[PDB]
Amino acid sequence: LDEETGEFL
Amino acid sequence: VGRLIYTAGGYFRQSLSYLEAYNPSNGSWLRLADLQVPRSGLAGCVVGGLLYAVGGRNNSPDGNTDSSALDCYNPMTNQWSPCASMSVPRNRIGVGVIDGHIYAVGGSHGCIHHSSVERYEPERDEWHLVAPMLTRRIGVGVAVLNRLLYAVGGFDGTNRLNSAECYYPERNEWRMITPMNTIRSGAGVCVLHNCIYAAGGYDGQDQLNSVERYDVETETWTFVAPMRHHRSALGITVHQGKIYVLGGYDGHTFLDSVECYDPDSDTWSEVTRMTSGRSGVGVAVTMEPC
Repeated sequence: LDEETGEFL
Repeated sequence: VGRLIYTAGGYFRQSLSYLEAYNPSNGSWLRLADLQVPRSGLAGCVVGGLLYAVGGRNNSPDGNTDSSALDCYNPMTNQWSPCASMSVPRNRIGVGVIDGHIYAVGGSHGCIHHSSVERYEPERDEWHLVAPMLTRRIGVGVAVLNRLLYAVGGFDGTNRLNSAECYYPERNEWRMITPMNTIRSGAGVCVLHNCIYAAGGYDGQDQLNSVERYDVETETWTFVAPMRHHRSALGITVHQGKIYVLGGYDGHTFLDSVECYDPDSDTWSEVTRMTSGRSGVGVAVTMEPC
C-alpha cells in the first residue's frame, strides 16, 4: 500500500 | 457572496469522480456534477470563476491510467467541459495560478518523475512548456504568493524531499529557497498572508500532522500549531483568512475530517467532515452554483 496516498499497489 | 470550497476526485478503494462543495457559512455540502473520468492525485484551481481539475491518475480495478487532462467546471451550468490536455500525463501534480494562467508542476507518468512545468492560457486554450524545476518532484505542493510560484517538497524518484524552489516568471527561472525543517511528500501547500504553508505529508516514516511556514521576506521556515490529524495526500485551500485541509490518509483510514487553521490564534479546529473519507483530492474556491 502506498503510505503517502493510501492507494493500493 | 457565497463562495464554496470545492473538492474534486479523490480515492477510496479506487479513484473517484465526486465533485462536492462545502459552505463554511452554514456547514452544508452539495454534490455536484461528477467528473467525466475518475481521478486521484489531481490538483484543483480557479480562474475567472471557473473550476479546473488538472492531471491525476485513474487507479481503478482494471488498471492505472495517468492523466494529462484539464477539465473545467462552470458553477453557472453545473457542467464539466474538456480543455486542451497537457503535454504529458501528470499524477500527483502541483498547480498554481499566476495572473490568470495555470501552472502545472511535476507529477509522474508511470515510473517517470517530472521536473517539467507547463503553463495554460484559458482564453487561448493552449498549454506551453516553461522552464523545468531544478528538481524532479511528484507529490509536490505548489502555491503562489506575490506573483511568484513555489514548488515544495515531494519525491524525486529516489528520496522524499525537504527542498523547495521558486519560479520567477519574468526570467523564466527557478531558484532553490531555504529547505523545510521536515521532509514532506504529499503535503498540502498554500499561501496565507505573506507565508507559504506546508501542512502534513509523509516524511518516509509516518504521515505528518506538523505544519510549517516560509516567510518570503525573511527566508525562514517556522513551525506553527500542528493539525489534530496526521495526514498525507490531503486537499488544502484558503478561504477568508483561514486554511482548510480536507481528508487524506493517516496510515489507518481515509479521513473525512476537515480542519481549519486560524492564524490569529495559531489553532486548528474541526469544522466539518466530508460525506465520505478519501485522499488525493483537488481543491479550490469559487462562487456557488446555479
